[PDB]
Amino acid sequence: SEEVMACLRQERSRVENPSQTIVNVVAENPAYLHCSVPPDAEHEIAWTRVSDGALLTAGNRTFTRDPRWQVSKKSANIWVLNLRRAEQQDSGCYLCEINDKHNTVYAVYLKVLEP
Ligand SMILES: *[C@@H]1O[C@H](CO)[C@@H](O)[C@H](O)[C@H]1NC(C)=O
Repeated sequence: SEEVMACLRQERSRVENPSQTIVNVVAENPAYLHCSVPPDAEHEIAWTRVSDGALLTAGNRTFTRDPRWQVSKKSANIWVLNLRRAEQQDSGCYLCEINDKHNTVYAVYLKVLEP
């Protein structure tokens, strides 16, 4: 597209993004955004909704008051942002930012489809 392209252009990293960069889901179903954490760097990650600049989570803790969001540790190097019930209003760009020395940013586009 170009919505998705402009979102991926916000990626700032030395290493190629090893997690999915495009997530399509059907509305009212769970979505899962994965972020790969450099294991020789400050392991702190925050999720950011680009549309309104909302800081959703900033590590193991949630900042948004929409209870459909949760952050979890899937593996030693992979964090998951769980969107419990995706709506058409949830489609758009999301940023995983790592407080490593180089300020690594990864970009994930969520597209929710409503039948
Ligand atoms: C993140 O959550 C896990 C549980 O999955 C916990 O074991 C770990 O200590 C937490 N880490 C931080 C940095 O808060």
